[PDB]
Amino acid sequence: QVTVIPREQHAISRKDISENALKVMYRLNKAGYEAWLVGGGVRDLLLGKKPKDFDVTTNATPEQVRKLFRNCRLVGRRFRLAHVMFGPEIIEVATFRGNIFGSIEEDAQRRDFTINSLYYSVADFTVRDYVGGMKDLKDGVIRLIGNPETRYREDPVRMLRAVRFAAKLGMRISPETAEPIPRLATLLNDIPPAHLFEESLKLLQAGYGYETYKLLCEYHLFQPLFPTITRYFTENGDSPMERIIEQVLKNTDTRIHNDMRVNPAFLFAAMFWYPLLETAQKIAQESGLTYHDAFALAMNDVLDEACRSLAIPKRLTTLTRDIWQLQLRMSRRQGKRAWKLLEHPKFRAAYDLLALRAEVERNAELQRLVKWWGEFQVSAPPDQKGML
Amino acid sequence: QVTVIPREQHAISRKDISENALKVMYRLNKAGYEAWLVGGGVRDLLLGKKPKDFDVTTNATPEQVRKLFRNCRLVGRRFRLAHVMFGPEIIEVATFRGNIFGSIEEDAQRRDFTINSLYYSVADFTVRDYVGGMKDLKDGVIRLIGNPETRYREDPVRMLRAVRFAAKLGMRISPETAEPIPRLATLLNDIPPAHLFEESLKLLQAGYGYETYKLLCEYHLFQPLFPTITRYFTENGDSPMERIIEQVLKNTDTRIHNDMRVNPAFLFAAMFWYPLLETAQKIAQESGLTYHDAFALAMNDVLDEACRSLAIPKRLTTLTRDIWQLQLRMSRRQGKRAWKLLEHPKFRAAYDLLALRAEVERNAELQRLVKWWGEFQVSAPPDQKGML
Ligand SMILES: [Mg+2]
Ligand SMILES: [Mg+2]
Repeated sequence: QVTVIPREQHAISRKDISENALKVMYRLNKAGYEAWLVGGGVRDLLLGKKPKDFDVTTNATPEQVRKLFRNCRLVGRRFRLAHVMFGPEIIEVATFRGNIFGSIEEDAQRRDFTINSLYYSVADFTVRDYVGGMKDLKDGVIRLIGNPETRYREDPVRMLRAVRFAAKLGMRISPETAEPIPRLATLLNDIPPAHLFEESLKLLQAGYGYETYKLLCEYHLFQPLFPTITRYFTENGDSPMERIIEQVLKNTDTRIHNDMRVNPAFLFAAMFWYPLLETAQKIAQESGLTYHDAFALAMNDVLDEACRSLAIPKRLTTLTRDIWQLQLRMSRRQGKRAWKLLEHPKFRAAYDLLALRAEVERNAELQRLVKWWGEFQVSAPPDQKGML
Repeated sequence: QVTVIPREQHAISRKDISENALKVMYRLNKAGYEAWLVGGGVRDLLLGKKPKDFDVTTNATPEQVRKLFRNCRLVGRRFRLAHVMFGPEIIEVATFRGNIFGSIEEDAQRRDFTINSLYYSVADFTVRDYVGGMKDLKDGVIRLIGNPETRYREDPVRMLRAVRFAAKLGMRISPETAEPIPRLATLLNDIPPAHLFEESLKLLQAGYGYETYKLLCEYHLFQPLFPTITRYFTENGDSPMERIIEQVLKNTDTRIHNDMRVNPAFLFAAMFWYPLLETAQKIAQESGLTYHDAFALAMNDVLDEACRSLAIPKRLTTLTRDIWQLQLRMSRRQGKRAWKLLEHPKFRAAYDLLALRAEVERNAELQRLVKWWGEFQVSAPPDQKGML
């Protein structure tokens, strides 16, 4: 058991890679308080990689953190936890917890996993490890902190997080941490769908999506979130839907690493596609009506019951409705309206779906439509005219 | 002589082809004033096409108009002319003019051209013609009202208008109205660059551009507006600049006849391109700087001289510079920095310009970066990955 690591034993964590929340700590340190660097950032630093956040903690009460910074720009609210602003770097300043506000050792125990629970002191260049930490981090192990059994019951979402970190760093989940998930997964249904929607994005949409879906599938965590989707999985292994989902995820992933921006309205529009299509089949051959009005129904429903687990915001659903709408429109080869279409704000997305639709089905009459719209959109107006 | 023409014998501008700004004439009629439809609208109606506006004129004081329409959504300001709103519809309601104002006939005289000064009443279905009006309409003639010489001096923009209508409608400028133009052309230099900008757009961007240019050139009206460009014309008639200024105008025109949003800042960035290219190279030898630094100066230069005639908005000058800059970036066979580029807001315009640049110079080198970028921009991240 090693509770304090000296800077000369702990990987660089060189004071010079800490941007300047340094100013935020030195200020506290000057005032008879303690300033520690917790969680995400301090993990990464030890890891070698570049911190994306810098969060700090202190034995200073939240009203004591208030006075010391009444002159600075403090962004809003939140019990405990204060928000400091430079600009394109905001710094989180949280008071230790335990009756309510306690010690560093106390605070370490209410933190979900090991590595995300290392602490750094500018004041002593030491990192504090009241937990597995340093070893877990070295061995590459996502270990939970209290008794898995009970923690997952208090906050089930911890279970999702477990996988998420599992995929983003190349690490494995501790056996005792792993055992309970498949049994307890269903517990995510007692979760406010909104909260789930956030974690759906943190999982797929943060550029690890593919590896995180593999892990979400291997622990039956995928199913409580996307029941409309699980249902159309197949024994064989790789139907058209099961291919698209992999692909859109690998791509959504590639875009993030090349630093593109990305549409979440898209990722859903892709994944629920084939289900929408299936529901269009049954809706038409049964209860016989036109394919158009049928399809329209399939949307409301697919989206209704999906929106029953994740709470997709009215905004995204409505763009999705459009990316699907375009799928039909683009299908019928025709003229004049084409300009009207190319103009559509969600066109770029709609094209990228048709892209997938044709890659996965390997249906060459789509890949046909795909070359046509490919050329119609990079082509200049005299030739655009000639294509109709 | 032939001053009042009845519903049957006029190309029945049928009461049914008036947008319910009929509701606004009615309140005026019902209330004891008369109310007539003028110009823009009544001209297109008699011609058959769908009007783009409906302006009504009345003999109510601007003060009496203000009172009668209190219950209404009347958008403010501007002596005389009064404005009324509905949905996507605004209805211009101006008093007649003449101490200041008086009889319908007194008004017809301060209007610039014949055809735009026909009057229609829904109260009688008669159109009043107190000028060549009807006959000129039939004959296909833009004819100034009073004494050309005097009027063009009173307002030089009447000159541009004349050439604009000439081009948009398909008709000839009457002799007595054409003679003074080439002489008085310069007169435009005495006018705020603001106005010249406004009108510069009604001429080239309204989707008649090309024809309106063939005219602006044939009347030495082009030069006062684009000193910088005129200077670069060539007797041959086939320099790459001249080709481009034609093409871009044609293309802009096509865009407008297929209801596309058109970019103002593109147009300019296309015309001045070659003057920018030229002023650049001259700065390159005349004063041995790197080409990259040279260029940015040349941008500054080309822009102030043009700003010296047209009051181009700081808004649109930023966009233009950006479109041009991208022209260097896209030339370097850039690697992974490309993703960032693909993302630029302006990239579509930059691309559309590299587009032309290849088409007019009939260069193969460039024609390649066009085929390349054409693909990289529609490909999927797998494919796209590869290309780099
Ligand atoms: Mg944070
Ligand atoms: Mg008007």
